[PDB]
Amino acid sequence: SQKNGIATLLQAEKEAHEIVSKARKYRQDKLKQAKTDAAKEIDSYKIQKDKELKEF
Amino acid sequence: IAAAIGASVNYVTGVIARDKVATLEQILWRVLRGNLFFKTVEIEQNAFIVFSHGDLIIKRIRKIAESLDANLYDVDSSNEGRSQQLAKVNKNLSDLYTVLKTTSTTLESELYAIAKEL
Amino acid sequence: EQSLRVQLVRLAKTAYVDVFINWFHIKALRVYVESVLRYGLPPHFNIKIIAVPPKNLSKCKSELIDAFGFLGGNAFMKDKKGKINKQDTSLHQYASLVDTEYEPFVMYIINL
Amino acid sequence: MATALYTANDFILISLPQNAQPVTAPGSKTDSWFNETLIGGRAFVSDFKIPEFKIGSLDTLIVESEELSKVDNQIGASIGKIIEILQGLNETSTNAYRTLPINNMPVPEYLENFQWQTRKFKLDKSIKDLITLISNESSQLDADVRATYANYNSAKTNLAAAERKKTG
Amino acid sequence: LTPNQVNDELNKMQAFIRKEAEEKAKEIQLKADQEYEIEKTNIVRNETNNID
Repeated sequence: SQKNGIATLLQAEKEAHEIVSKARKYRQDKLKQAKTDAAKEIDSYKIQKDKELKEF
Repeated sequence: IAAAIGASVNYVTGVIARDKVATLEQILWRVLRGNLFFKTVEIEQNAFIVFSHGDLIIKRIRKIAESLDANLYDVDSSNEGRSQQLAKVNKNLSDLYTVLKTTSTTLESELYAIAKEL
Repeated sequence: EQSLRVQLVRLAKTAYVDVFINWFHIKALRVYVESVLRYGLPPHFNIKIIAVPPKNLSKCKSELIDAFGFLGGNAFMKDKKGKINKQDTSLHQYASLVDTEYEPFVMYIINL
Repeated sequence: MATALYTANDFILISLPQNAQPVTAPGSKTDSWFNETLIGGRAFVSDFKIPEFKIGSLDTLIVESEELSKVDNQIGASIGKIIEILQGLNETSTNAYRTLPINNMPVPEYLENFQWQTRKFKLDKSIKDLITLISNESSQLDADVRATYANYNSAKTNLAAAERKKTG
Repeated sequence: LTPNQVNDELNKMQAFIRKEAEEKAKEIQLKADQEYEIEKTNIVRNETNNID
């Protein structure tokens, strides 16, 4: 059980490290997404102002 | 292997001169640090002990090890800088071995010249 | 002095009931927490507190040790059974804190 | 026994896994065992089960244990000092405060209704602040008892002096 | 020890390793859903203010 037990440890540690990295990956990706989904809101509001500026 | 040529998994290699004090450490570890140890042992020429552990509880196991006196370090040699670690350690130990010899030869030369003179 | 004496008795009973509740909470929390650490699973742990009749403490301590001690592990198991309340020696008194001996399963002995 | 005197109810707190089995009586459940088997069937077993709180991490679990051990001692030091005083004065029983009712309910019964009591403590607070909170309350209450007792001795000194002037 | 003792300690271990990982990761992505709302609102509100 010497290398079976160590095998258990080694595999668990790879698996923990990867789940936590997946949540960290998720945070990076959401902050970039925030930067993206704010870029969309700006130019729909600007063209709204362009539309009623054209009425003048 | 395939993890202890890096810093992915944590191992604590160490020498101890009492398997008796090692027993005492297993009880301690277990009470306050749970069963995150896997304990393996080999009889050496000392005793080779090994505790194996996570990478964020590293310092916690060390305190315990320190207090009962063991050489439990995460890597016990500093020659490391070639991959795998053991190749650098073997070349340094080939330099060490001849460097003591050369010293002895020098010691001898001076003993022959000056014992009578002394 | 007279004001101080009445204030002193009233205060001490009121403070005593609150500290009793506080103390047992740390003992409840602690035993649960220590179980969670040493055993892991199951996530809910079976905690009971046993009120022992006077002079049957020695018998109680032994029967639980025999029965449950095996779960903690053979390394964990030490024999130094018995109890000395006189100051003639300081062996024979369990506590995980000391290296002299250890409890072999999560057990605290509470003496009021 | 005869190496120790007891005349008041004594307690042992155990916690065990819920999958456990006794090997002193194989074929028994732990709960069934406590009542029937344990010390000649004369054990009184009381409920003491509490649920999950919020645990920081595994990492945090370690820090919590260490503190718990320490705060448990400290509260224990305080409660002993309060009892020693009440006993010392002999204006309240010396023969109780080992099985003296808390919330006017006998002590083994009090523990039986103890399931995690609420005074200011809830199961939706974090465990680190419950360890801290509790200890702060205990230290305040004891420091109060110590000050009033301190004052009571300075008052005894003054009453003896004054009396001596009045006829000594 | 016993082989049996050692295997219970091996299951317990992987349980502890797993516990640490869900519990930390669960926290990190919840804070990130909150960062998203605040941050996105903030960038837009600045630029619309300029557009006005």
